[PDB]
Amino acid sequence: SHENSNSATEGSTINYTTINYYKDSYAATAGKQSLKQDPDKFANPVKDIFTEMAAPLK
Amino acid sequence: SHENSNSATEGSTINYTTINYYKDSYAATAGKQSLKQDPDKFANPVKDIFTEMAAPLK
Amino acid sequence: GDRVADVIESSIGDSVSRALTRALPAPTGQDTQVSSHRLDTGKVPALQAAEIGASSNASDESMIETRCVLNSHSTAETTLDSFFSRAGLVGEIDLPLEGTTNPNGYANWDIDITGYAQMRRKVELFTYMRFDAEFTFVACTPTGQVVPQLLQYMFVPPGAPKPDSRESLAWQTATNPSVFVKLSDPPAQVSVPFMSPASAYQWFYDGYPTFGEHKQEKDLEYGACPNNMMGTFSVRTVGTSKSKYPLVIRIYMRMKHVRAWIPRPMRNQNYLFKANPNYAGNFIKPTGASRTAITTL
Amino acid sequence: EIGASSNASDESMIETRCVLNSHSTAETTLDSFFSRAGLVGEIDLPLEGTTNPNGYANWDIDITGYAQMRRKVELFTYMRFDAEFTFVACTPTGQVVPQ
Amino acid sequence: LLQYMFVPPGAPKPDSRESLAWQTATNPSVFVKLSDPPAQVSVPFMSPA
Amino acid sequence: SDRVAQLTIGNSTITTQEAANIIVGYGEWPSYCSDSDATAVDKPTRPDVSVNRFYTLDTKLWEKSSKGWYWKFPDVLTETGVFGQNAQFHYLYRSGFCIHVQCNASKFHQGALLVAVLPEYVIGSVAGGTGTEDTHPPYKQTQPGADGFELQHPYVLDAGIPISQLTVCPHQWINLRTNNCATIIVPYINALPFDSALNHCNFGLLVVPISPLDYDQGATPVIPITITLAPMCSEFAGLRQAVTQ
Amino acid sequence: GFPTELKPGTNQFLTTDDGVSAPILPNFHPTPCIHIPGEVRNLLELCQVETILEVNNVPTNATSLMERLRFPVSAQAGKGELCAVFRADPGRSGPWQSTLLGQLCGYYTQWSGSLEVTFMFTGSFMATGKMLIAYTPPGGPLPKDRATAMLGTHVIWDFGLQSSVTLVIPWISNTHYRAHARDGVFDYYTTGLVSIWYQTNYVVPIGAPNTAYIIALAAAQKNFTMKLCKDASDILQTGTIQ
Amino acid sequence: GFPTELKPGTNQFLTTDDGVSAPILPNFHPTPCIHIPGEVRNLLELCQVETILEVNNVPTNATSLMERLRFPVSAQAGKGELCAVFRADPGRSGPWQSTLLGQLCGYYTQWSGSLEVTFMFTGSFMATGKMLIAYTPPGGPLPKDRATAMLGTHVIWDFGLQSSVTLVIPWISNTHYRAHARDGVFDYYTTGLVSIWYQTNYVVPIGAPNTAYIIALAAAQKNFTMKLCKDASDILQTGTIQ
Amino acid sequence: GFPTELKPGTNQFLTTDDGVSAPILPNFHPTPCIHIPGEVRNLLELCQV
Amino acid sequence: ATAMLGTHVIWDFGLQSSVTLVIPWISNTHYRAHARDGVFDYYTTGLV
Ligand SMILES: CCCCCCCCCCCCC/C=C/[C@H](O)[C@H](N)CO
Ligand SMILES: CCCCCCCCCCCCC/C=C/[C@H](O)[C@H](N)CO
Repeated sequence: SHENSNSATEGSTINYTTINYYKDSYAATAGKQSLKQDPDKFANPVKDIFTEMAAPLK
Repeated sequence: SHENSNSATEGSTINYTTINYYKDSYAATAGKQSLKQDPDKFANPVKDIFTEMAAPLK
Repeated sequence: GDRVADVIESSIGDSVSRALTRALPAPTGQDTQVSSHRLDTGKVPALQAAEIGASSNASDESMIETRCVLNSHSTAETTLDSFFSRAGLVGEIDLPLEGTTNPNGYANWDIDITGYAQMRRKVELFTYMRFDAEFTFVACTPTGQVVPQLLQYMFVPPGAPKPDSRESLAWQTATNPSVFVKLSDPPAQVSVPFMSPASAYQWFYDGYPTFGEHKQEKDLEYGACPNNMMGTFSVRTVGTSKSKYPLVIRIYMRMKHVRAWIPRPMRNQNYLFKANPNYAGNFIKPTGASRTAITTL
Repeated sequence: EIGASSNASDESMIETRCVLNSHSTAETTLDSFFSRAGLVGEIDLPLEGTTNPNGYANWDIDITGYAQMRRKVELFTYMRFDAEFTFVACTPTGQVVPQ
Repeated sequence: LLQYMFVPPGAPKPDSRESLAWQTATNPSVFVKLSDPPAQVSVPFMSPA
Repeated sequence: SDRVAQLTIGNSTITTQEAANIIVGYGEWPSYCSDSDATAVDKPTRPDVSVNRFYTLDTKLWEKSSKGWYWKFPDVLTETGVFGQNAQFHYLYRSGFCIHVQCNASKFHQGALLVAVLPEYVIGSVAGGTGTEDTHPPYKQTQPGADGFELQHPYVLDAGIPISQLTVCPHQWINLRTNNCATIIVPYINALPFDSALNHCNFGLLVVPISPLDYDQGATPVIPITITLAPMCSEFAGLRQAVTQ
Repeated sequence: GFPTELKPGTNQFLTTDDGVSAPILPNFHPTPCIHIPGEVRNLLELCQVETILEVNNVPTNATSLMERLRFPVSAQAGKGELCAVFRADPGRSGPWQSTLLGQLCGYYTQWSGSLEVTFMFTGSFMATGKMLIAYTPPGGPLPKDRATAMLGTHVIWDFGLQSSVTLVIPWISNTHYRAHARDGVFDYYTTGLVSIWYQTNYVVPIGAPNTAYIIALAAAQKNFTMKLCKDASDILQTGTIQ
Repeated sequence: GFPTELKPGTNQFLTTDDGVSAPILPNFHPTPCIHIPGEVRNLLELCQVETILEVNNVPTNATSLMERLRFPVSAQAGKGELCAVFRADPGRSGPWQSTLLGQLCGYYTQWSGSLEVTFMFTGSFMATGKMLIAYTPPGGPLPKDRATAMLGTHVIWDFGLQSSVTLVIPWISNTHYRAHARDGVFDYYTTGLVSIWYQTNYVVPIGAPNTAYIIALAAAQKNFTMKLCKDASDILQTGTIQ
Repeated sequence: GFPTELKPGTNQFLTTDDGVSAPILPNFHPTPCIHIPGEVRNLLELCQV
Repeated sequence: ATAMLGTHVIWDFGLQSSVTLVIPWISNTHYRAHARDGVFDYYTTGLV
């Protein structure tokens, strides 16, 4: 299975499972993404992280 | 064969043989069920089971 | 912690469901073993007690002199998937040119399989059913003729905007799944998963969906299960002008991966309303046929 | 005030039981949310008209012409994706013709 | 567009083009058009003997 | 060894000397909700002995022309004791049941009662007789309370389902010649781990005399039928102010 | 450009065909299944549950539809008179339509296996008696008297503490399966007749009812199987379900 | 000449079908991806970010659309009066439509998980007071008074150096998922009511404002999930976008 | 989306063609075969009588 | 209906002529002084 490495998500740390019949990887199916989330990178993007149970402002 | 585990009968003690061409397991064929039966669980659901040849009421 | 005996020895929290029975494989019908004449006292298989509520367990060998028969009759065809995985009519959509029902070239069909007795009697045998669905849409003119018309079938989940016209903005289907087929093409066929919020569809819901007084105006809410409202089916003729041909669309449903719970008595009266066990009070007919006398056939 | 979402959990506020949550988060992913075909452009080829009476039409590729698609795509500032375009053609009456 | 229905012995025989038996909720049915290739199905050995 | 039995739970004890064994609904004892099946996050309350006890709710008189009666669960206990108080104060509900129907007569009386438990027993209307009227049963008929309700057409169970097939559900027979009591143990039967104890009725209990009561004139003409029942492994969740209906 | 050649059978819609269909909702995971009691796995489980057999299916009026469930016995002249007869066909029109076994066998063309019928006596405790229940294999007409009826498979029922007795209808057929029998040429698959005769009498003392009723429950044995799933014989629908 | 038979479902265009399509530009390599901050991977990341909850969504005129974001508190008579109420349904029409969580849940039919609501006090530093915030599980009507409201899940909020408090709305439902609730029979999936009552009073000294405003921020916990992706309830378009 | 190209001979019905057909009755098991004497296996057996 | 809410037993007449009702020791104090009319009814045991 020697095809072109020209999909929109090439060079990523995540693995997809796709079905393709052409030499161009962007023609493949959407497949399955990895279920990795980083909620904190929006929800709690503070420099000095503070403990849940403690006082946020000290 | 890495597909989604989203069929209606996932997480069961029984094994099916299905044909599928999509990543979603609920698109697969009906396949073959296991020929397990529990007739007694309706027919004789008594607490203290009684012998066939003996007297039901003693 | 726990220091009192009534707490230490308490069975509270034991979440294991003690099951007196366990499923055993039975690929074929049970074999019949050799039996001989049996003349003994005290022990009696023939006399039973249906009083207990358990089916009599007397076998052929314990009643009459039987031979040895190796039963190889398979029990595969009586399984749930074998019994239910056969497509049958569940809904019909009419798209007339001039009419009072759907003269706008579109029609919204609330998804429900209780509209046809053939399917309803089968599905209503069990209280709870969990299954996948496979829907096939056969469209044709009232004369059975196929015409070069392009249609759009939209799945509208509960809460999604219901289209109100053939050119409504809801038809942009940017999120809803849609199927575009022509009548000349083979009937459209898609697979629908188990979408109920509950762990299984329930055909009978002995309760009300919301609190409050259930007066006359708020009386149709009895027997309606929101956990079975899987959404609306929207179909339209893809175009800005009126379609040249009248269309009637028949929707066939075929369950698969079926699981069922809580068998109930099969219906024996004519159906009257969708999602309603109402029966003709004055026209209650017996389950089976009748005969003139009990002593004659 | 800090600008971070509160991290208080259920256990730290009320007396909770032990629930093994097996609800999958697969359908909220980017591909699951976006990989559904939707209308993005419409081309009209009339016989007699003022828009395209010449039998051809040039459609500048842009997905901002329909709010259904635009509201979804506009949720993020930057998007990188492949595209799959399907062209459904029919007469204004919905009839298919040998063209 | 035609409908071919297999009616096993004992099943209700349809009496009209709009009869309720055509709902085919249990009977196997084939829906084909004359423009399509002829419908072709495989039938097992169904005799009691 | 099978005709005499004693059921004790909570602070109540029920005895019987002419029992006919015990039916466990669908071969499954009542049990608490497992942590892999629970969906609510709040810790449920398990009052135990204060609610898991035998409640004697009402007494119905069996007559030679009786049609039958049915009760809805846990409607019968929504307004009874600490169990009713908990069901009113808590949104969620989960419990099993142990239904003991008492109907005692003499050796010269005859008749047979069919005591069955039908989950999600939805009551339908007669649809105005002909069937052209889209009626719905009133609140007093869909939720009869502790008084139960007398069936109008027991052959179809007022729901278009023949009673001849009712025995597929967990059931016992009270045939006055042999036994005077029927014991059915019913686990929680629902598609949800918890449900509202007021809006939703998990199952309905049916007591229909299949063989009419008979006796020669002079014998005791009052043959009462008394329903006694005890919730098993009751749980409650979602506490708020009390709600009466 | 893989060369394929379409063979006859394309473009058709076979309702019983087991095929793959495009999933409308990708990556959709259904609601997890909690444990619900009373799961069925095979219709044979339902076919083995006793249900009331409408042996006395003479009445038709609504006010007396309830007496179709049971048939009466009473003190007799002690000459072995006939009490009730009924055919043993489960999927045939008649008494067996009231049973869940018969209703399910209405969905299957061919059935094979021995059936079981249990009669529950609902008389007074002081009333005794003996009844003969005889099953006549196919080919023999309705027995004219008890002496003729005894020649087939039969059981002697003694009233006592054990209220009910079980009559096993053995699987006696020339063919491995029986197609659904009815009037005409298809009566070739008849199962036979079951007749109930007074063995001695219905004896009752002074002060107890003179007439007692018997409740018949019908079910199938563990060797019962069904084949050739078919459409239902009855369509519970007159017009459009509004 | 490989024999194939077309099965029903051919020639159709399913919008959600995941299939392969012919690439227009062979051997085309897209522009390499540089690192861009703030990449999202799951919409649950956005559903866990606090956004302003329009609890006080009474106004409609343009000049005062801004006061829908916050609702006022002031010195009271100390009888536990009611300050504000709002339903806990995120995808239902009402206050939750102003939140990103509600906007996203508008795209999904079924949601499951506990929600979290944080109220930010914007009063003067010298103004103190206590407020009771109570969540009423489904089935109970709007509480008539604080004594009735306290019986449900509730939190006591003390004004101090920590301006805001977090009220966790626990996942309390009979079903594993909630369909989108609305007026009619679909109110069966209601989540309940959240009511804010004055615990003691709003106490303020001489020289500080007598009325203070509270800003409510709503978000979802880490067990929040969504299912059955659906079409948007609002179409932000009147005619053709010119 | 597997690319296939139909070759001449499609849509035809060849009576002697040995192909696969959709089974009308899924999971149907035919009646077991008892032993019957005089089974033929080749018409040459009849041609030698 | 009110009486069933306390400790109770269901007695079935049969071959066993008699039934035993156990009055459990339910008291706030370790002992009960002799109860009578007046202020000393504080030590009442209850009603059967
Ligand atoms: C192309 C999209 C088609 C979507 C098909 C969704 C079908 C879902 C299967 C179950 C549908 C509910 C069937 C009826 C349930 C109950 O009997 C009624 N709601 C009674 O109220
Ligand atoms: C058959 C050939 C079809 C070629 C399809 C090319 C589509 C490329 C995908 C992205 C297209 C741009 C979408 C719109 C982007 C911005 O919102 C607008 N340009 C705003 O100026």
